[PDB]
Amino acid sequence: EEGARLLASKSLLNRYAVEGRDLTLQYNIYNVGSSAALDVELSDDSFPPEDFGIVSGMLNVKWDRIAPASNVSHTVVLRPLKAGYFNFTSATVTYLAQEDGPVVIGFTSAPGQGGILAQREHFLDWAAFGVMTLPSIGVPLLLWYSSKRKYD
Amino acid sequence: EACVEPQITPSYYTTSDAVISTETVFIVEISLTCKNRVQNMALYADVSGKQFPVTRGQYQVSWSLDHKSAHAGTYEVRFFDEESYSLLRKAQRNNEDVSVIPPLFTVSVDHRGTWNPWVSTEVLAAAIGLVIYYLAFSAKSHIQA
Amino acid sequence: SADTTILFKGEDFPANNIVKFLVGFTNKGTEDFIVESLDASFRYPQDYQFYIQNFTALPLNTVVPPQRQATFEYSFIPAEPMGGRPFGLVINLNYKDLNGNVFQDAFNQTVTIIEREDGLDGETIFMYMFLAGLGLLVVVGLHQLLESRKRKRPIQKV
Repeated sequence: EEGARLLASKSLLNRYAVEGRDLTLQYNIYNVGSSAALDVELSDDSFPPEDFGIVSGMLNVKWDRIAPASNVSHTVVLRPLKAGYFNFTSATVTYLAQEDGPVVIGFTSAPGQGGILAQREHFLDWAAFGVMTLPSIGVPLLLWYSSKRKYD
Repeated sequence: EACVEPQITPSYYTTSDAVISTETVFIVEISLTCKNRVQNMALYADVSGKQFPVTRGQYQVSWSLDHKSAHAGTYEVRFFDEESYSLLRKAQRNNEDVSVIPPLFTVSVDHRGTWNPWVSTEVLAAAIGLVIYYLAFSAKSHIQA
Repeated sequence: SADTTILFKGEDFPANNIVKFLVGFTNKGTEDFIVESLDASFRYPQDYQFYIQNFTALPLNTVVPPQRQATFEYSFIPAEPMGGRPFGLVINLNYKDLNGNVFQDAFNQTVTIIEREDGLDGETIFMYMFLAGLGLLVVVGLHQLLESRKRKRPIQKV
């Protein structure tokens, strides 16, 4: 009898979980009304094709079910290709309400950009970058200690 | 509706970096496709005495609590059907326990390992500038001797 | 199942709290309603004629057959502090035919918030102000105490 319809906004949770992490987009629903909605539509219209790849090509998922039994799929597995700057553009979640029929055009677009550098040559990236140069850390100290032992 | 086959698929939620970020919601996906035809009815989930607003099911129990106050995954969540919820609505004012009302069934959740990282994953990058203080001290020594 | 309803859960609104409204209108008219635009904006309650603040309204052009409903959401966060003053929130159905003219078929709502702090970090600013005031009063008091103590019996000062 009330509203509280789909609010599946894409948030900038981590931007770094593990090396080669594939984004697990998840959709949240919070509704208390006793009625039901039909003809779900999950479309990946606004996604970066260069940095994130969709599992089932162009995702166009139709569910048309309101039941605690189960759901078709809400765990979208975006598989990245290479390290760089990734943008969480948006995720299209429309509903073809059987009560009315026209598309409920709703997609949450956010300017969330994150950087993941090369894992092998954030934490692992910057750590590997810092530990890359070995001689500059030890050789000056080696010479200093040699001078100390020659003088002490 | 008797949970003849107790399908129990437990998976955890990343919950971002709850120590630094604010998106601290622990929503664990304990999938339970029991031998039931639960449809078009709000199967209410009472966990720790709290009735979660159930939408399209939830089977994903979502404790929207801070990590310091939600370092727990083991929870006994009772799933009540419409009649059981109606009975509970009147029994609760009578100081009646959750288990003395005819229930639908119960689910046990175990997701130890809450929140999994470092507090600051970016500010430590600027700490690499501290290594130049060693060469600065060496330059000060050069000024001295 | 469901009927027309507009709602906003919980009245615990902190300072400059963002309030969201969700409205689903059951169309009781004799024809499908095609709402081109919706009216939603905050302004001065007593004088609603002038538009102090124009809240953004996204075009929707929603089409609904009769006896059905469609849900739409809006979210407004009062930049200026406010409390105990509802605003208009008038619902206008902008349905137009091939003629090209829109007929206005129009209730109000409420909004309120308790103001404690605001800014990028309001709490630290208010704490700094309180500490500065306490420090100035304490330093004035101790200056007066030192002036009084480093003298004789302060009775002939008058």
